[PDB]
Amino acid sequence: AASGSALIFDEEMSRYKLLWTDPECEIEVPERLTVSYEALRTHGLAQRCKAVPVRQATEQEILLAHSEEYLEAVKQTPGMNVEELMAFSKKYNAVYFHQNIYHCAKLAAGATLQLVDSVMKREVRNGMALVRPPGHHSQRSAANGFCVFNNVAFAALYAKKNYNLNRILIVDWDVHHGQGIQYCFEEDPSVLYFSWHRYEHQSFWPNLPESDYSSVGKGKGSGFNINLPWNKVGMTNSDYLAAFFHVLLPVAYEFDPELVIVSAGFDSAIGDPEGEMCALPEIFAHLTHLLMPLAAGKMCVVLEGGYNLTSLGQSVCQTVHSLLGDPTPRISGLGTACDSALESIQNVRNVQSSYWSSFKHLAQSEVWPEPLKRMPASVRTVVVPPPGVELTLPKNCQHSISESTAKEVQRIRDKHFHDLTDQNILRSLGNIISVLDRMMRSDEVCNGCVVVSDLSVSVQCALQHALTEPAERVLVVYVGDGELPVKTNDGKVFLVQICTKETEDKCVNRLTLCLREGESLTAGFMQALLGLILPVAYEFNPALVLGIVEETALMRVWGHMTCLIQGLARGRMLTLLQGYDKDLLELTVSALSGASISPLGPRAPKPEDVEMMEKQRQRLQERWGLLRCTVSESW
Ligand SMILES: O=C(NO)c1ccc(Cn2ccc3ccccc32)cc1
Ligand SMILES: [K+]
Ligand SMILES: [K+]
Ligand SMILES: [Zn+2]
Repeated sequence: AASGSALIFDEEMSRYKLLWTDPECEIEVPERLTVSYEALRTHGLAQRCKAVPVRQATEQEILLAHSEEYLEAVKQTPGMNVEELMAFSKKYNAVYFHQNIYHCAKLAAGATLQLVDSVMKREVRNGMALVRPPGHHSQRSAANGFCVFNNVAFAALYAKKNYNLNRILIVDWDVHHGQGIQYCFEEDPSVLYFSWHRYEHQSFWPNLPESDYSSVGKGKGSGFNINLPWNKVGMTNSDYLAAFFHVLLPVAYEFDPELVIVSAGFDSAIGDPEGEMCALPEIFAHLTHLLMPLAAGKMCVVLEGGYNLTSLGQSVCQTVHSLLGDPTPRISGLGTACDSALESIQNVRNVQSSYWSSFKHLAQSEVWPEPLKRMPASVRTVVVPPPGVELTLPKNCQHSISESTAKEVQRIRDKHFHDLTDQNILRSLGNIISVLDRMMRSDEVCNGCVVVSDLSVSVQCALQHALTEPAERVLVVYVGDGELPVKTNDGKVFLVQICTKETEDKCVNRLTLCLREGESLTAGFMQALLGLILPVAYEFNPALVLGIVEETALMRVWGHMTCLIQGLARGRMLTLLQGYDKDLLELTVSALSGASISPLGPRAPKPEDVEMMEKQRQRLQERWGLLRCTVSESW
């Protein structure tokens, strides 16, 4: 029953600043914070967020990750003049101190804990803290790289201590390596740390051997540390999405964290003077989106870096938009990760293969343009159960006709289905059309679910009506066996079929997954979802998703499926379920509407299934480059 998104912020954290000439520190300015709140205010997103107030972290809380000695040294800095502050700063690397910075660091820390309490008490579903100074570089007894105290380290330890959590995921998508966080949880298997970061074969700051893919943790923590070094600059949306689909999410869903914490630095975004990567802000709408099915949505985004004041606010707004569940922007031009990225992706996968049952088969050889507006839909979701059925609906849904819509069904009938008169089927067809009309052209409805009786006529009308809408491209996800009125010959339709009997597949616009039924089914299905289905879908960039389920269908995966596949097509998905099922219709509507998803926790899948999936990657990765997670073989 949790709802809303906290936005923790306070203008006091912008009242410390660099007080002497130092060109390497110039970039880290108070204006980073004011630009960010103001952007969220301009776009109406700050107003939609519960503004939880900042507090100071207590001394007892700071000692969870820091040392009496180093805390007492920093506690002395508010009494210092500028000479003394320069001297204290020079005992550390890439960090300046200010009379007010111990004050703000305590606030940046306290703000993060405020976010943790709000999320874990169900007062909000998720949140984001706009803090200065950053956290992820600082260590138990030192400040480093603009950080004083490790705000995200605090959050996990705090959430460990006061909520008795066993599994916490920390995703550090900042462009620098959060070495403070890795040090803190090195031997700890209850806090899984994933970081990607600019490395350039250790030439990039902080220049640490520990930053490479080979550091997997120590002792009982081996496997619970994951570094993905970028060894070239200019990494693109396709490189970030490849890292999620083929490293982070496979490990994240098997881990099944009880809470997700993001070190969200946006120096990894296009335009940043320190990161020099090429991902558009829109990418962060999806990095957020892809993780929200974890831990029932309990996500704590915590600002780290970001230095181009323009690129900064755009990426913050994309993250909060997604936190509030607004529709995700379509990403165009996705394709293969570059060669350096595939090398890094392939190296970390191989070294981690001893630890995760998603890479296990790898071990035994058998300046840029503006984002476009994302206002949420009038009504998010439209439901059309059988006539007579009426269950209760979330606050943002609605039941289903028109005269125009009725002339089409008659028009469609006489042309293509002359020998059909079932006034029930012909109702479904009217519903499909009218619900698609409200999705494809009105910004009013987002997605919908229609229960249907005859599948073949329902799908045909759904599909053909969408193509003339115009929908340049339609992705079709079908769970069932048998033929289906689909023409996957031109580039306008891609079909994903999940069936029980295998099928030699000729066409390359198709992905047929035959999963040997059993206890294996759920674990393997979701390897294929993150490993194959999402990467193809993302490259395809559909205008509309059409989900279909035949009546002889198991169910425990459809919510994750529905939640994730809404990253395509600005969330415009129509779902045709054949036959009434209270539970499935309830689950489909719940996921479509933005609700949180029940986690899965636990198995590992059958080799006949993982081999079936790698035959599919082999058969498709040359058409669909985003499927690649190795370097191409050169002639
Ligand atoms: O945004 C960040 N991290 O998340 C981050 C960005 C840039 C730096 C580099 N840098 C800053 C001052 C200085 C002095 C000497 C050597 C290097 C230095 C460090 C950290
Ligand atoms: K990072
Ligand atoms: K760890
Ligand atoms: Zn950074």
